[PDB]
Amino acid sequence: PLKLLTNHYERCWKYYCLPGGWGNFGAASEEELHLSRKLFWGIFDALSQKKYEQELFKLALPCLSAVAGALPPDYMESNYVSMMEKQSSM
Amino acid sequence: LSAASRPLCTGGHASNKEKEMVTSLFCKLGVLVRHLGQTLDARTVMKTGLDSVKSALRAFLDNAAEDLEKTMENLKQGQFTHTRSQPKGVTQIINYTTVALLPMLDKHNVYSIYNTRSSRERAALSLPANVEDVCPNIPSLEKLMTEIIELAESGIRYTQMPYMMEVVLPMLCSYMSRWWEHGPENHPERAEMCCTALNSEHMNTLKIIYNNLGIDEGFSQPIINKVKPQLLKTHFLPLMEKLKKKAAMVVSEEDHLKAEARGDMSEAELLILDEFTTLARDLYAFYPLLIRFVDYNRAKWLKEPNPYWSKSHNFKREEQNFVVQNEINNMSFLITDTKSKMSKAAISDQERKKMKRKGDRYSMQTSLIVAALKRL
Repeated sequence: PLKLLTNHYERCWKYYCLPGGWGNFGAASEEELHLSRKLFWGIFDALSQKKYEQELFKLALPCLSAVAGALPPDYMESNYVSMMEKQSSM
Repeated sequence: LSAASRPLCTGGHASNKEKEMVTSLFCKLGVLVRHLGQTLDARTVMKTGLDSVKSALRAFLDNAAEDLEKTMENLKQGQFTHTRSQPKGVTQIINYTTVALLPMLDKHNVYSIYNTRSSRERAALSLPANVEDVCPNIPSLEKLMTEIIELAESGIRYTQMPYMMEVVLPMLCSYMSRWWEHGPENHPERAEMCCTALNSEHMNTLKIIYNNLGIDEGFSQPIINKVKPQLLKTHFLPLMEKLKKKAAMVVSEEDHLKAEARGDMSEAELLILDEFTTLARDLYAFYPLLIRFVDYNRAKWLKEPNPYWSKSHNFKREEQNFVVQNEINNMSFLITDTKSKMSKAAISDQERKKMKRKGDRYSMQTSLIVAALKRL
């Protein structure tokens, strides 16, 4: 909760210094225990894009890491939804 | 540097890499379907491709000139490949977004994949004439099912503009156009939940002069000479106008099949021939007045017919009598209300549904006309 809610409280543009580590960890692995790491992107898919129709370039590389990591993860049958709709509304 | 799709353009990357990977992966694995992560990635890329961008028209709208054509062609080809199988992954509704991506028709000269899908659909194109165990896909349970009706209805729907080839209008399209028109009876087979689910698709060229010039055409298309379709497409209008009855519940599909080709939905020569917009539309508007107002015909048979100064007063007076019957019914229900579960609640539901559908058909264009006439 304190990672979920402190972001979506006040500010619009603060998510540039943080998610370099999230991209590094999306390159690292896709652990089903660490599904919250996917859920922050899963809520940022709608709530991060506040108003103003901004870039797609940085967020491609997490999607390509998920494409490369489509083969390993199995046993996380419920968690597949989070990696899907990031590029739809962006 | 030329900012191509795969080279530079990130807007083209999500389409290019996804469609190329799909056409490489499942086009190869389709032989593996018919008898660790192949199934998981298959069900992943299924809905990642069907809903890569929910705004399918917004994706390929103005993102790139030629990439939309190549990618819509590859997507519809991949849809035509695995259309025959009966797997668990449902995409009959998801095909509607891909179909809507087309009119919101490009240059199909680069490849004839649309012709491939059309020829596969030509296996059982004429639905009621060819309905048998040799039906589409030759299936008993494989592809012969309920989803194909909605697929033909919504997925085959190009309302923007017919800039396609349309070269087989005398042989391929005319086959399902004419075998349907072989008789007045639609003649659907068992499990006929709705025989009008083919489409509201038919128009004037979109026995006949073009097919009469089979060697000559097979480039004098039938759409060029509008008189030959205009003869025998409009000749059947008087046949349906003559066929009627006093009892309403007998003829259920009488209004539906005529209302599509009769009125102003036929854009081909609607402004050229005034009869298609004026007289056939007047007949197709007057026929429901005698058809639906009888209480014998139920709403479930003619529930959703989504599609004039003369018939306006007739509808108003007959609906005044119908609402007076509803009010007498309400006065009856107030005095010693019996068990509403048996026939009264369903009667009120049927009356409300009929009145709401009539009011909605008035609110399409006739409500503003009624306001203007009342002011006049």
